[PDB]
Amino acid sequence: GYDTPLGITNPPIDELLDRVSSKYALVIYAAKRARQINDYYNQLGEGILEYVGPLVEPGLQEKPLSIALREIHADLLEHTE
Amino acid sequence: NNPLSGLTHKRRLSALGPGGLSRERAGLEVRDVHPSHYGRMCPIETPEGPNIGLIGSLSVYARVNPFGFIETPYRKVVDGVVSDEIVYLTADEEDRHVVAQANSPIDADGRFVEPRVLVRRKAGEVEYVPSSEVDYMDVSPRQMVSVATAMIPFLEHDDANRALMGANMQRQAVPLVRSEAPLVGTGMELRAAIDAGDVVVAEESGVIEEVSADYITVMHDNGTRRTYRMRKFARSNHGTCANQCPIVDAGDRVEAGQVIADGPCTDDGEMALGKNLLVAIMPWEGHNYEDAIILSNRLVEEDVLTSIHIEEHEIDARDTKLGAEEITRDIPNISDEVLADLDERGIVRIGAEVRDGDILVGKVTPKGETELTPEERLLRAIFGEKAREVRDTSLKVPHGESGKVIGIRVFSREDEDELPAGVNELVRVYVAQKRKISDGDKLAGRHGNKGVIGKILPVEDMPFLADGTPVDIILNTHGVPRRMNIGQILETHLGWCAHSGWKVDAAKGVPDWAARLPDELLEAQPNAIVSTPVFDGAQEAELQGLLSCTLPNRDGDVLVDADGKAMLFDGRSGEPFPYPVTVGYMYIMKLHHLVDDKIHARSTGPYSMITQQPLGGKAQFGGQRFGEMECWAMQAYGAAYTLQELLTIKSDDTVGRVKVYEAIVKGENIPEPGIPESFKVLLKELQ
Amino acid sequence: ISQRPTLSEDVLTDNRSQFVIEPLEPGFGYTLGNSLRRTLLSSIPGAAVTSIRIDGVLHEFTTVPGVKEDVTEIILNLKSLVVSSEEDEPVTMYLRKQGPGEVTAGDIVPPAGVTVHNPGMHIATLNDKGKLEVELVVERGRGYVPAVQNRASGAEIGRIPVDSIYSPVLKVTYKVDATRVEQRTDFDKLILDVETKNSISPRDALASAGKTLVELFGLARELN
Amino acid sequence: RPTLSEDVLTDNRSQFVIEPLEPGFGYTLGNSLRRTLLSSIPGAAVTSIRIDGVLHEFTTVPGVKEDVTEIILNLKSLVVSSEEDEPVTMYLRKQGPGEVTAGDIVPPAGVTVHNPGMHIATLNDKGKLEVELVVERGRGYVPAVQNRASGAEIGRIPVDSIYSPVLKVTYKVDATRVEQRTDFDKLILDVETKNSISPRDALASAGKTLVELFGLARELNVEAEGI
Amino acid sequence: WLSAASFQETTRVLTDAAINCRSDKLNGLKENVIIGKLIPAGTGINRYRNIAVQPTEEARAA
Amino acid sequence: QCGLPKLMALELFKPFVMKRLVDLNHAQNIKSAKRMVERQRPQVWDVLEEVIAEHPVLLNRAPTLHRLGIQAFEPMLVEGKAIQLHPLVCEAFNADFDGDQMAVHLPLSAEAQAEARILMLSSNNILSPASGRPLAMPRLDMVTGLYYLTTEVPGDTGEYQPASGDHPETGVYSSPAEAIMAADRGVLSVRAKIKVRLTQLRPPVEIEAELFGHSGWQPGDAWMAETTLGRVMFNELLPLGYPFVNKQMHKKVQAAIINDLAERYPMIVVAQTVDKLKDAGFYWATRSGVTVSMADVLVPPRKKEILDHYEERADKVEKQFQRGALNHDERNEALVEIWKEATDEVGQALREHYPDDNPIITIVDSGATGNFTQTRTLAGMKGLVTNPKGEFIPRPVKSSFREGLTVLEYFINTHGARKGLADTALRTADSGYLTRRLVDVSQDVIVREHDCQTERGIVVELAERAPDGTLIRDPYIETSAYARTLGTDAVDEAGNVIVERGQDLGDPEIDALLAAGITQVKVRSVLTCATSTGVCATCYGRSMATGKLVDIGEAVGIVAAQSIGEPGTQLTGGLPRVQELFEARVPRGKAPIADVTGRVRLEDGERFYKITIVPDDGGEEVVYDKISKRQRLRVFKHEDGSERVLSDGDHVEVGQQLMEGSADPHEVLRVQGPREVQIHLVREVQEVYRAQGVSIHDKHIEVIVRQMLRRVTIIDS
Amino acid sequence: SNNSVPGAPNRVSFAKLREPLEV
DNA sequence: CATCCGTGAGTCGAGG
RNA sequence: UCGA
Ligand SMILES: [Mg+2]
Ligand SMILES: [Zn+2]
Repeated sequence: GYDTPLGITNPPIDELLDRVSSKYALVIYAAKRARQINDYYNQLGEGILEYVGPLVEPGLQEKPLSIALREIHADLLEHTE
Repeated sequence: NNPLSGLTHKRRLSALGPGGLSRERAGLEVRDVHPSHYGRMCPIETPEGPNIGLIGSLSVYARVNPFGFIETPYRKVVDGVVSDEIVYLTADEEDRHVVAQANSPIDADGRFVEPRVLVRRKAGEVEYVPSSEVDYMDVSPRQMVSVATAMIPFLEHDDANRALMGANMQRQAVPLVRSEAPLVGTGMELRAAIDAGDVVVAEESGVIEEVSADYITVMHDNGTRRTYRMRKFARSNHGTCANQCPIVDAGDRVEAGQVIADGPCTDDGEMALGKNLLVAIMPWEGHNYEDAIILSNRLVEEDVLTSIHIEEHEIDARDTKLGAEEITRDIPNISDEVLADLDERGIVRIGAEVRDGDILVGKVTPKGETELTPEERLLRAIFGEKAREVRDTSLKVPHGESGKVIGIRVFSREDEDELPAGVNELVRVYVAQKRKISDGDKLAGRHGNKGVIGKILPVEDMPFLADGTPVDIILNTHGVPRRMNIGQILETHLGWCAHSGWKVDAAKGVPDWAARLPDELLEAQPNAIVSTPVFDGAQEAELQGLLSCTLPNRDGDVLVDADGKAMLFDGRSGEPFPYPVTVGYMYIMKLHHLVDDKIHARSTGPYSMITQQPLGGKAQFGGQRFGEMECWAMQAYGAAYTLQELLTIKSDDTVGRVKVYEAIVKGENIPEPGIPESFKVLLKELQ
Repeated sequence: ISQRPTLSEDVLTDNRSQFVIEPLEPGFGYTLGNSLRRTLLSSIPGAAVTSIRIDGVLHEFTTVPGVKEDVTEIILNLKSLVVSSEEDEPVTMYLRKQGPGEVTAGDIVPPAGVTVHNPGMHIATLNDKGKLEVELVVERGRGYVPAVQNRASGAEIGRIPVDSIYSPVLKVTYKVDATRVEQRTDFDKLILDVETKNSISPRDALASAGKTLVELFGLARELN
Repeated sequence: RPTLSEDVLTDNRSQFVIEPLEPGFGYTLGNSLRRTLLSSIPGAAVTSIRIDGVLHEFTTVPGVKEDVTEIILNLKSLVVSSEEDEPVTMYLRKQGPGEVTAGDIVPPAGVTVHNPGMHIATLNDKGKLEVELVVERGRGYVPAVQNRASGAEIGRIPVDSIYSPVLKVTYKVDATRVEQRTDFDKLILDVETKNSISPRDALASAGKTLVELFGLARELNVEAEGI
Repeated sequence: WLSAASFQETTRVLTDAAINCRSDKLNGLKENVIIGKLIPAGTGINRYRNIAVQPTEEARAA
Repeated sequence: QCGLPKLMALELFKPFVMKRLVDLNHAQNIKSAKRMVERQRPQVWDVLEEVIAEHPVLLNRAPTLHRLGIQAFEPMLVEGKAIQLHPLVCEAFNADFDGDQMAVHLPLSAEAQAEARILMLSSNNILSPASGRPLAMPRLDMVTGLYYLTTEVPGDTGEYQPASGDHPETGVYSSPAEAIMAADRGVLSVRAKIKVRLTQLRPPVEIEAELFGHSGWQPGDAWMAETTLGRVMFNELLPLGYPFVNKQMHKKVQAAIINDLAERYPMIVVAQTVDKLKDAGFYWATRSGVTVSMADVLVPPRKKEILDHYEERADKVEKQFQRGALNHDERNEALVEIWKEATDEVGQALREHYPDDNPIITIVDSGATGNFTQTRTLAGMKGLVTNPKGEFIPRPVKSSFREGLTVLEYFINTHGARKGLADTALRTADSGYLTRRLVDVSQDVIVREHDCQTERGIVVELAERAPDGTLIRDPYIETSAYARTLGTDAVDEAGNVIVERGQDLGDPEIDALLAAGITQVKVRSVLTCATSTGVCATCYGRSMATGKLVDIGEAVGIVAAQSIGEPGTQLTGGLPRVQELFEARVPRGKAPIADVTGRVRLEDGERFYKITIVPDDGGEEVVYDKISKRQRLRVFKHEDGSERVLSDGDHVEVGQQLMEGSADPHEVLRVQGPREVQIHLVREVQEVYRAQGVSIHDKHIEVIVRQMLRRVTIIDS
Repeated sequence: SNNSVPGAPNRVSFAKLREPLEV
């Protein structure tokens, strides 16, 4: 229970950290998905078979990282080490 | 930077240099304050950095003897009786003698008051000594200080640490558009301005025969005429504005040695290193937290803290192997909109405005006849446009620089102007800036109370006194008793008394507190100027009492109390502040550390010739340095990639940075960093 | 425990006037007068000089032969020039004076609708052989607009833009007599103080202040 | 650009958003509108009370759980609208085991209790309770020492009078970025009201009230302004 | 020798290293920074570096 | 957030804006897109605002001593040409606003932004990695502002009054909303003690149980309190769910609250919570009335009275030396004492003569900033100044700064002042040097595994046994135990175990062991736990920053180095001692240790100290030779009396320090063994930073120490 | 007055009389 | 235990 | 030379 997380504090990191073994893992976890998203948008224009697009509604001009970091919180992604 | 700055630089005493010592060779014994320095070298004035104690200022009354030692003036005492006869003494000579402090009470004839007096002795040792044993006494209280040290009011109330910065920063004050004298002075402000040589002094007496902004002409008594030419808007060594203006009107009887026209930071022949501001000692919504400073918009809308800066831009047309550089108005692939502010030659016209990236001197050079691109050859046949062999090498405005072009100086080998071998046309373009004070500009007082401008509120937001007068500057209370520089508070009290004026009560006699107070000060006009000489001047008793005599305003109302405080209204909420806030006037100097110069940033740019790292410096459009200590901070965080990035694709990966740029502009993903070219250098240096 | 519509009295002086307002709610006066003070000092319409042009001058940083001051100090003195214009569109003033003697604000030639309110204002000291031909442009605005805005528009190289202190208000304050006597006699009396630049009356300044504020608080009354 | 008016809701309170104001007007409008809602709106509250079985305060009322103190406090939170300016009187009597509420109050004509479910005092068996209430009209807040003579001196108790129908108001001023200017002010206002009036209404009255004041100034010439 | 050279007495370090024919296995912070490799710490280690992220089978295109 | 200038950003996001410029057809190609930016066309400002959306940047501030010298922020555009900074990270960067310059670095790669937003974001790094203490906390105006409203003023207006006569109970409000409307009228003071019924604040743990029986307090449940209106407002920031605090907010108080919030409540709550505090403090720092006038700085009444008393005591000493009864080394040694005492008496004069209203004192006694020793220097007297040698000058500066020091006084004060700045410049070069060596020795030290699984640990003196009875909290508790994890079950007298093995030590878990009476616990350490490369996760324990178990991959070695080298500037043993230890030099003191335990045979001669030791267990007499300049260390004997100096017949353990000074660790190694010499080093190191008020958790020191004994010599091939 | 030598503006000085020698 | 040579001795920025 |  708290006040609404604003800007880059959202999604709240505490709830993010719960779905991962450690802080360091969360990073590569997020970014490697962010790359997939940005590939999807660039590939899509001229390439089929791209990585699956945003599993959540993309905010207007939402950064690829900002998209990935939300679906992690939505548990829509699988975690492998 | 300012007149005083130069004067002090002429009186520096450096231990560095050939014949002397290096910086590393200097131990801790050399730098600190020695007993002999008294009256010879200032104990306060010395740099803060790694040069501390190795650079010193020569004391005011000191002079150099034909044998290269430092003599200092002392008053001679025959037998308890002070004589006006003065002899200069060298250091070792003083040791064999016994010196009395200057402030030791003296009979109206010249005799001492108490048998035992304060006495200076060899090895910096002090002891009370009967008057029969007094040989000499100090000339003046302010004998041990330097020139810049002596302009710090209530010096004896500020600790050496902040007093030190106080001196060092006055040399950093910037000449404003017009200069006000300080309400509170020490008396040194006069002699310093004159001796600086950056004002205009009349050689021989007479009458002002004709005055103009350009020059002043004086008719001597003997008949001869001497004309003085005004320096008008000239660039200093540090891009400040040396500008002189005539004091006297036409037909003024002027005597010799009088200032007839002062220059930068000078008002009526006095050092004017800043403005007199209305201060308020209170924390204010955090906007002055940790030495930051809050300003009144008035200071912007009335150019109170506005200064002029001039830069000097240069370029030359040389002889090349492909012909010669020719300066011209015809530059390849440029519209007539950009060239609009040029003459027929290729130079900018005087009075025009310039922004960064714009063109000043249109110069073109014949480029090497290399086989142009087969893909650019192809592009030149479609549109049928033939390529010129001349590449644009024009002089463009450096980033951040801007203003009005206030003069052009052309030199031509053609016009017999003797140039270095290989140059044809050489151009100089002087651009001036009217820099209004802004957030991040470093402000300061004389007490080492520095600080940058945090926020400038609209004039209505400002905490204001009863009669609606908004304060100028809001200093933070927290940062005062920590620095032991409570002279700034003393200046403020005396600052208000000097603004409101005062009048002691003579009814029932002259009050006992104002008994040592000279007659001339028992009655003071609004906005009067006074002197508080170092180790003399105002005492805490007289100050408190003067706060009681503060004259009421135009509405017949007194504005501050005997405590020195007053009641303010928050210009935001309207409700009055719960407690009395200390209010008065303090002299504030605009320091030459402005954001417009200091700010800098760079995407990409030039690169080091060997290491293929970025170049360094704002002058080179170079990148910052992520040093060894910053690398640790990275590792400690465990951000391997960020650290990898910074030391690879951001730095010296020849192929890396290029593909990074392409990936970004194409909207793609950042590629994997390659091998640092720097490392390749090492393996070639080891081989 | 009492109801009375509030008044608005006035005690005058040529350049400044005290307005008295009572009876008001307890502890209401201070935040009421301040609301006015922050309206006056900021958004009261007036007029002043925007840009100028001088014969033989191409930029702010030079000297005209035969005059004691330089252009910078001249432009600087003109900051204190008090003007009132009716022409909502920009107009052009004039000033030309030769030979020995002093030049002032009186020597300005204001066209139809423009009035100078301080003729004795010192501008420059023209010595012998000194000539000065100036061309001044005045506009109507409010608050403070910096010179720097004029130049990028397309202004010719002859023009020298000058800061604009449109606010015809000088100094404003207030005081409050709150009868805190334990009764239903508890109220606050407001005394507002307004001083102008002899460009407009203190009263008219308070009028334009009210007209502004009324149009602002009215949006709190309109329904959703 | 002309300014807007917005609303984020809750049953008893809501937040209002004003933007974009001309730079340096957020604080010019801020504190002024607050002291209006809290002081310049007329309502009704309790001036004084009277208890039957009380001759001094320290002893609690015969048959009641709560102390004399804790009942006054509960009554201060009672929301009431009286139609006539002149002081009226309502009675509240109840006996036996149970709990007395604001729905039990016997109100005069033109006087309405808006929170009939408010807890007041827990009575037990053989617990008698007869109270005489004094209701007036006014503005803002009035101490108890100023009401020390408004009841019969056989058990008259002076109470803090909270006439104002607005309970608590706070405001913050952030900056909106209009055009190229990031100087414009945005005004956020928080307003909580009693169960008597809606906050959305409380502002319109507090708004209309202030329009009258600034009339006096405007009346003289109605010179210049633009929206 | 890399980590040793970039510390102190670099000339002493090298003379000795070149005689002993010392081979450096590039496994260390200082060692990895110089050649620009990912430092063997934090997100640099394989345990976190080689991660496969996939959408849950439940998560499917609309 | 951070205020990133509009001109700065446009150059940093240059090829990022060019991207979107040719996107939205503002430019036809990439070349023209460049020209648009350089010309600074009015379009780009709208484009840039989009590009920098939640795209973090780095703010560096040299010198970068610890890893908090570089932190990430969410970039906010702003008119002007200056970087705007959050007041709370000032403690981390050691950055004031007297012209400081901060570098800015823009992360590009996908991972980089992730490492920036997660690892290095300022709202995640609240705690210091060196002590676990909160660095991002109310610091100056903030603390003073809060200390204001939370102070209980006795006779202030609106105060609670009991009922008596014909007037009832005065000063009891139904709700915080009412009390607010009181101060607004002007009846209530925000600092006066009153009684209020609250509905949105959980009562103290002690009172909730009384009023609810721990029925679980609920937003809506009422209760009565006895505080001030201010203290209530402050508790609305903690906010709900946190037990009410009814005290005045000294810095030590607020420090604990955050630290407690650091433990329990999640990071984003703490971040938002601490943000609210800053706002409140600043708003109230303004209306705090904290102001400095010549008036508020007052000279003591007994000024000349006290100084004339000791000057008289001095002239006696002068005349007693004039007859030559006193030694010269004794004369000054006594004059020092006379004036050292005088200054204290001057200090006492102030505190009482000064009202706690006095803003000079108000700031001092509230932990906001400043020492009273400064206040003494300011209004009382300067005191003793230091000789070039360092010894304290026989002559005292009787003048305060408010009175105006005499000419000759200023000069000698200046002398010391500059040398003080000289050494301050030199130690920094020594500290930074020691730091860089410390980094190099411990780079290969990384958290590699989850657990070593060894049962080896080391004993911790939890608490001393008080002589009269009961117990006393050891003074090393916070730095040697609080962050450790157990390696052996902690049992009291009974068979009942209090804290298991594999369990982190927390604040209550210490209290569970403290009330149980057990005064010694075995804990896992970096020293004991042996893993191949670096160290495991378990033994290292709770990461001082996270407040949880250290992650697998943390470069604890370098962090340890930074944690030690960061505050290395504040020293007088002194800093050289720290180097002398970490470099393992045969010490200056060279205090001997007993080779074999036994009975002590003191046989002192006036020309030389000789010490013989008769072996406890048979053995042959071992004898040392000592110089009379050193003195025997007052070791805590079997008598449990430490103040007993070494005497003949006493009993010393093996390796027990004989005389004062420092024991050669090399001898400690051969005599007492590898493990022992590690524990001596750790605490001898600690003893240096303890003296200057620095608290580094033993964890960091151990990491470096471990890297010292990793090698063994070769006796036989 | 302080320095009554050149023809300078009058700056009044709290002082003991300083007449040894000018700067 | 004391000498002679070699190797250390904070970071970042600015300028000419 | 200067700034933190
Ligand atoms: Mg600093
Ligand atoms: Zn282990």
